Amino acid sequence: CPLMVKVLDAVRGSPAINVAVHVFRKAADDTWEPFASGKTSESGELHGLTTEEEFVEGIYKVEIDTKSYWKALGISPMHEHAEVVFTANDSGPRRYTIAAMLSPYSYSTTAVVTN
Amino acid sequence: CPLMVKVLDAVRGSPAINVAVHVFRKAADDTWEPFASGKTSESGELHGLTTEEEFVEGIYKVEIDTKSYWKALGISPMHEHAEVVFTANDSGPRRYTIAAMLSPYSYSTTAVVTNP
Amino acid sequence: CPLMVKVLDAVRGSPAINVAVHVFRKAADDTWEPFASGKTSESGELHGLTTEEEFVEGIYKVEIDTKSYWKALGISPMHEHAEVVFTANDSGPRRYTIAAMLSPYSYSTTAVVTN
Amino acid sequence: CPLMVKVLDAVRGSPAINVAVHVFRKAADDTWEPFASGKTSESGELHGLTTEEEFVEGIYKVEIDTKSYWKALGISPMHEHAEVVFTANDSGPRRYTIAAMLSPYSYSTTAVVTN
Ligand SMILES: [Zn+2]
Ligand SMILES: [Zn+2]
Ligand SMILES: [Zn+2]
Ligand SMILES: [Zn+2]
Ligand SMILES: [Zn+2]
Ligand SMILES: [Zn+2]
Ligand SMILES: [Zn+2]
Ligand SMILES: [Zn+2]
Ligand SMILES: [Zn+2]
Ligand SMILES: [Zn+2]
Ligand SMILES: [Zn+2]
Repeated sequence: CPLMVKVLDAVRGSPAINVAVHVFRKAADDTWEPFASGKTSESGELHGLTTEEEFVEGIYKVEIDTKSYWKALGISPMHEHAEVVFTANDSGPRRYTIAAMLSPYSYSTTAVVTN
Repeated sequence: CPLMVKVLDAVRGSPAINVAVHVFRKAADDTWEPFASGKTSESGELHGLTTEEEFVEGIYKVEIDTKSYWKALGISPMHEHAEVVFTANDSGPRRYTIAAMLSPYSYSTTAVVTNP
Repeated sequence: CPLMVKVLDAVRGSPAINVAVHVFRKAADDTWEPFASGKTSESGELHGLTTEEEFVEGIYKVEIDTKSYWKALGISPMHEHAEVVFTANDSGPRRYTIAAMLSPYSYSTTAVVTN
Repeated sequence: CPLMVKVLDAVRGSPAINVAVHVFRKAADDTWEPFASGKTSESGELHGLTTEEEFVEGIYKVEIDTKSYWKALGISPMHEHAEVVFTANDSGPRRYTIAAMLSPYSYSTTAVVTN
């Protein structure tokens, strides 16, 4: 995958499973154009979002749906998504794994960018 | 302070000093409208951004400039900003502190929301 | 303060208040000698742990008590403490803030080391 | 795998490759006894550390060597290790993945525990 997204639930110590993810690419105007979407697997991963040729250079936003992920815990999170923006392929071709460790009011997110 | 932003450099273990912070609010033509801005202090803190009156319920984005903050390190970051989005005042008025611990390819943020 | 510890609850979005903190300094024998302790304030902070005189060069462990912090959420955490180890004043005189953002199965810590 | 460790370099945005990891278990005399060790792969991962039968309930410390990992960056880190302590299995046999996103003066760890 040129791009994969990993989501972990830092409250329960588990992959975040069957969580909706939206990817956008910043358009000519300021706007976020829909790029790819899906839901995480049993390992918290979302594979197969894009291909090398559709994954052109640009600014990408990854939005992970969180609003009600937390509901069973009794907590409303800081925002209905966890989002991370990254600038891609601006020096040539690269695989990106976006790793998110999520809590209702905190998250850590790392971009692992390889050959 | 209804809204405070605190920025830490996780690479050198210090406050991120004199860093530009721009706050936006989602405008409902769905664009981000400029809301407040400032530069972090010697303690990495940014106070005085808004007033309990301007600071209504809504969706806010805190954009921390990092385009060149890493330059002396010789690393170009994952993105030219660090952004944190939060929904405010979904249930009455609150003080928000957005704490961002930053690295070039990572970051950890917690929103601390107090009722005072 | 030569040493202060600040604890945030990443689940609830609030300072972690009245939480026990233990500080140790590594002895001659590999043993952790107790150094200072307390409970966090209403701001999640623990001030007044040490004096610049008592804060001699060495390896320090900060242990934040988390075992039952989470009890009301119905979650038992990964460990009964959140712990961070740092090597101190290896160059002169310096003030440390140890900042911990805590969830049951994740934490982020950073050492802010000044002047 | 009962215990897997995955290390990411949060400064460069890559897997931390060929990094030494030592695992310890809290022993009878309150010391840390050596329990397993290895080096991270090209994916930042360390598999094969232990066996279901070796990995009994207890308190485990994962120590990641970071003494010179940062040297080329010109920064000496907060400590010569990144250590994560967890209380294993405390409810029956589980698989553990300890994910550590590392910077010189910070870190985020997450324990993923799966049944
Ligand atoms: Zn894949
Ligand atoms: Zn969605
Ligand atoms: Zn959003
Ligand atoms: Zn800006
Ligand atoms: Zn203020
Ligand atoms: Zn941006
Ligand atoms: Zn303790
Ligand atoms: Zn103090
Ligand atoms: Zn070691
Ligand atoms: Zn394995
Ligand atoms: Zn150590």
